[PDB]
Amino acid sequence: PQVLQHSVDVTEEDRGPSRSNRMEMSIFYVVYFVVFPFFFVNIFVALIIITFQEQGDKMMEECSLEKNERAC
Amino acid sequence: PSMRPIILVGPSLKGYEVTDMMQKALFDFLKHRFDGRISITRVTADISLAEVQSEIERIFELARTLQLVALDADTINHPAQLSKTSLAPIIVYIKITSPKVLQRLIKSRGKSQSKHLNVQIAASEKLAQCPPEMFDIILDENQLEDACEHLAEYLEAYWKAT
Amino acid sequence: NIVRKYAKKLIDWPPFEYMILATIIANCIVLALEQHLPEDDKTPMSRRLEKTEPYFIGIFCFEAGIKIVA
Amino acid sequence: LGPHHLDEFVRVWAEYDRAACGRIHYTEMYEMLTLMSPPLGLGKRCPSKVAYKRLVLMNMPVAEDMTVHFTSTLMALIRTALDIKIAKGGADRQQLDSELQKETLAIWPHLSQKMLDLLVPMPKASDLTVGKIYAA
Amino acid sequence: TIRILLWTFVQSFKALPYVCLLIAMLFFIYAIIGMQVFGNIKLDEESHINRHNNFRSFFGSLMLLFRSATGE
Amino acid sequence: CILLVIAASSIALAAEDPVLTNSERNKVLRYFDYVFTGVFTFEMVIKMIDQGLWNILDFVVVVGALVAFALANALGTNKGRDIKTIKSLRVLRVLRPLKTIKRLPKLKAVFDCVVTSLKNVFNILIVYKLFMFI
Amino acid sequence: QFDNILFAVLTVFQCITMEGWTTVLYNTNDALGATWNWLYFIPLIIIGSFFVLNLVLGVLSGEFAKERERVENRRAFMKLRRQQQIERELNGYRAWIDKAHKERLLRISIRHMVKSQVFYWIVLSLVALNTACVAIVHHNQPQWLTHLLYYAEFLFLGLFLLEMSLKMYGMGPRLYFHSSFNCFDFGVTVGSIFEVVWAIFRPGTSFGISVLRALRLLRIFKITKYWASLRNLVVSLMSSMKSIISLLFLLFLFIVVFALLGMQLFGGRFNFNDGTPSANFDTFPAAIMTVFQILTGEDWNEVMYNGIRSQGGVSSGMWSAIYFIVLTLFGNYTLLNVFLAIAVDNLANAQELTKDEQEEEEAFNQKHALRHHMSVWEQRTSQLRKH
Ligand SMILES: CC(C)CCC[C@@H](C)[C@H]1CC[C@H]2[C@@H]3CC=C4C[C@@H](OC(=O)CCC(=O)O)CC[C@]4(C)[C@H]3CC[C@]12C
Ligand SMILES: CC(C)CCC[C@@H](C)[C@H]1CC[C@H]2[C@@H]3CC=C4C[C@@H](OC(=O)CCC(=O)O)CC[C@]4(C)[C@H]3CC[C@]12C
Ligand SMILES: CC(C)CCC[C@@H](C)[C@H]1CC[C@H]2[C@@H]3CC=C4C[C@@H](OC(=O)CCC(=O)O)CC[C@]4(C)[C@H]3CC[C@]12C
Ligand SMILES: CC(C)CCC[C@@H](C)[C@H]1CC[C@H]2[C@@H]3CC=C4C[C@@H](OC(=O)CCC(=O)O)CC[C@]4(C)[C@H]3CC[C@]12C
Ligand SMILES: CCCCCCCCCCCCCCCC
Ligand SMILES: CCCCCCCCCCCCCCCC
Ligand SMILES: [Ca+2]
Repeated sequence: PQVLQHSVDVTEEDRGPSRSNRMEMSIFYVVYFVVFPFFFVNIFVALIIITFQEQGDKMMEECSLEKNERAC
Repeated sequence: PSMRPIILVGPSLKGYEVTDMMQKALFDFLKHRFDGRISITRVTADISLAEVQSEIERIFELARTLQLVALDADTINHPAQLSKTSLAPIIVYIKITSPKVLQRLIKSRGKSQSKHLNVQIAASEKLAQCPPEMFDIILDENQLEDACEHLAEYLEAYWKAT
Repeated sequence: NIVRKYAKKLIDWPPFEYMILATIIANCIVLALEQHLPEDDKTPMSRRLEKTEPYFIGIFCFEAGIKIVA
Repeated sequence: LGPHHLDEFVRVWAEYDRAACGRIHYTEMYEMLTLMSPPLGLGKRCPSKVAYKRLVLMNMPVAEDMTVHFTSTLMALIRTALDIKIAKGGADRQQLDSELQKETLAIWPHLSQKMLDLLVPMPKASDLTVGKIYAA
Repeated sequence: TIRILLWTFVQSFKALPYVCLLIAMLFFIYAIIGMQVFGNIKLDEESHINRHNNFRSFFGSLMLLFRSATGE
Repeated sequence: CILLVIAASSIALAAEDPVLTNSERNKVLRYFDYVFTGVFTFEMVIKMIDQGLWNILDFVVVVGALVAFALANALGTNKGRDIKTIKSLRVLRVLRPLKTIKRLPKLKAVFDCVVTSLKNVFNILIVYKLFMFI
Repeated sequence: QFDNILFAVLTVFQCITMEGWTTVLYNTNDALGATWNWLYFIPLIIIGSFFVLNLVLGVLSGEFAKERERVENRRAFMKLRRQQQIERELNGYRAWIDKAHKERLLRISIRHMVKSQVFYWIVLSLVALNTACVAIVHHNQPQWLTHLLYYAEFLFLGLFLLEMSLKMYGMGPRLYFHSSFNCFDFGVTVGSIFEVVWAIFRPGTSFGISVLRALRLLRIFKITKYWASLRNLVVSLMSSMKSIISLLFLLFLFIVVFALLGMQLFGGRFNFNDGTPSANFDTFPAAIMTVFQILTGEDWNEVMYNGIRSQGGVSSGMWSAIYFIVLTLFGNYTLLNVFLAIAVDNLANAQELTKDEQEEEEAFNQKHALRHHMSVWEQRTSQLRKH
């Protein structure tokens, strides 16, 4: 928010701010959030959940017949 | 005959751009890979009706030179439609394994063919219901390399046998 | 109360339910344009937009009536 | 069916064992299954013969006292519900039971042969199995 | 149902004694680093290296990394 | 026996005083630092005699210690701004807790699980780094 | 302060949301003593916030795997796996169409060159300079750069217009928009022209959509074995796009209603004698972007102190902590739920789609032309498919 506030309160190159000017520069920060914190970070959490391998499973075809529901 | 003639069929009716280009690409492969061993002939007479018989010995006398010939027919589009002649060709089948790819292919090939989609689809269905053993070779492969190697290896087997 | 021959269920035609979805989006823009000033103060624009409330109620109250009938 | 749907068997035993009758009499084998719900209990709504012959497919052995074993009873409910090496009938059922014993050792060798045969009864056919009791 | 969620998820924190030791070694390494490198900054209450938040001690810097890990 | 020197030297890092450089605690701990690095070298040399030429990380730590103890004890002065040199060569000692990653066959199996999971998200951590660049 | 029970289940809800949990910890170190307080707050952040992400991620992840195997959700995936088969085999069947004055003399050799493998590595070695020309524009950059990089648009805009022609007047206007990134190429070539014109009429803000051409460097993945994994992600994201767009729009109709409701309660009431904060509720653009602070949950704290002293103080006006609690609790876990369902449904599809290529194109045909390291998600979602 302190970067949103400065990015809104913006006037020109080598000029001090002016509050609530350029309030349309808050679209750069909702399009950034919808992409990187919401979408992309949840691609990382989901490529690790989806592609997670059991630590060690080398017990005769991993207990050839008896498996997760069958063994436990 | 000395060498069994090569005749291609299966996508759709000949004359349509789809089957025309399919066969012409396959024959370009045959030429530029086997350059100096196969002579390509274009046929405009109805072989099934055997000037009709004027070209049959012409095919023979290129087939009577210990060399393979590819038959660019333009009226035969069925295995049973040539079950009567004594040519005994090798029937390589350029197979399409789904109607949907067929409609997409014909539609994507301009708009002049788009007015003839239904008839080509019907003839392709008719070909599909034909029994598989009526074709000497099956080519349902997608990549040019795969079907080219398949046909090349079969022709190589024939050439080593004779 | 349950009287048939509504002649109202026939009114739920597709030209009729895309004007309610048009008055709602219009309504959602009037609410978007209002600015809230501290102590009974009102901007001149927000005094104009307060004149549309009888219309938006007029349409939304029409729908309840025509639906509780149909 | 999972370990969730199996603690019920531990629970439902308690209301009719009352810390005493672990050799529980076999009348409850129908009563217990109706009380419970699928996928462990048969259920009280539709006990239909094709549904119930799963219990006949679950050829639980009986002793001289018309009694069953808690450990043995628990496995047979598992084995039919999870379709673990379940055959249609005949000695081919026991042919897979040899594996049913064998597979256990390579996983849990800590079990003896009695408790192996407790987990895999391999009932002898001439005895009236629980399924055969109610099939007759 | 609240106890099985707790039981199931705390049993699987007991099957991974070493996964919460690479994380406790990340917090160890950084801590040490912050000590030698950031340890002699003079505390100024205007800044965020306060008397509360600093690198002057192992536990004073382990709290700085936990305060920072939790996004604060 | 090595693995306890690893875990006793890594606590000699957590006890040092960052501000009071020459406190009495730091004077003792700078006698331990010779003892701990003496063990590591005579665990490296016998290892490199009996194996021939992770072990780079061990190699760096022992050299970084000797170089620090050499140029500080030998002269320590007469070079431009060389107090910062040992102060930046002793930050290599922080790698001593990292020597235990491969000494424990079960901790190494967890480190190789993080690395193997950093390679699954790597063709998306390049798309992420390219969208974050646009 | 934990004065009451209602003042304590809000000071501890603040710390679990991990907003300002250190000012709470640093107050009770001054007030009481810094020896025992850490036993209250570290076990509270770990259990309350970290250990509840583990449960929420786990409970959600299992729920998304049980729903992927619903009959209504396999039926709509096999209908996606099918059109991927058609498109895959049709590509080979369009490869066979390999036809061997200026109507047929230039348009024959152009499309020969402009599809050659030395052409791609020219454009992608020339879009890797356009994305390093606009990567060095800093502030106060030397005067030679400002002019040098000023021509660097026109050299690149003109040249990328040159290759926009060879794909149009050498391969076809109608037969120009059949590829995805080929439509992307048009999207920014007109877009880059728009910046040029718009900057002459209004010098200043130059948001500059010509670095969007850097998205063609993603096609360097085609030369790697990581194209199937990545194309199947976009193929799955594009198929389920009317359900992501109509799901970002229900996450926007609940930001609006809330923003609206936030103006009714705190509109015009943030005129404090210090000055109205930047996180107002007075106008709609400022009410939307402070509900977006509370949803993403960062400094929902400070917006609540203003919203409490707005309606009174720590007094008859602290009933307004319900707005900032219901809204940072149902946006902390509703954005995670929505945006992880989008990223798990469309990412477990791109894991079976890229697996039914290797398991056909390298297992099914390679034979008929003559487990095995399955993750926990893959095994458990196959036992759930076999019921
Ligand atoms: C495929 C991904 C990587 C593309 C990401 C870019 C777009 C999705 C976003 C990112 C930044 C956004 C822009 C950020 C700011 C502005 C300026 C805004 O208008 C202004 O403020 C310009 C004039 C002025 O400053 O007065 C109009 C929307 C726009 C172009 C936004 C439109 C959407 C953009 C291009
Ligand atoms: C998932 C877990 C089991 C992995 C291992 C634990 C870690 C998550 C670390 C990161 C933050 C660490 C904490 C950061 C700060 C402190 C305060 C510290 O406090 C003191 O010694 C005195 C008071 C002060 O901090 O000033 C005691 C250790 C402790 C609780 C640390 C214990 C170990 C923690 C929880
Ligand atoms: C808590 C233990 C079990 C952890 C494992 C490591 C310990 C066996 C040893 C290894 C090195 C030891 C340190 C070596 C030297 C010193 C200096 C010693 O003397 C002082 O500096 C005190 C001076 C004063 O009284 O002001 C205080 C303990 C301490 C930090 C020792 C604390 C205990 C340590 C960490
Ligand atoms: C090929 C692409 C993907 C990467 C290109 C490199 C840029 C991402 C970075 C790397 C180094 C950066 C430079 C590092 C240091 C400086 C000095 C600094 O500027 C000054 O020296 C201040 C005075 C002035 O020149 O205005 C900031 C800009 C600049 C040129 C940076 C500009 C952007 C650069 C070239
Ligand atoms: C406050 C004076 C008028 C400001 C007008 C700004 C218009 C653009 C608003 C952008 C922020 C709202 C984004 C909505 C979607 C999240
Ligand atoms: C046929 C297109 C292939 C593209 C290959 C690279 C794709 C990388 C993933 C792109 C994800 C974009 C998400 C944008 C934000 C919603
Ligand atoms: Ca925060």
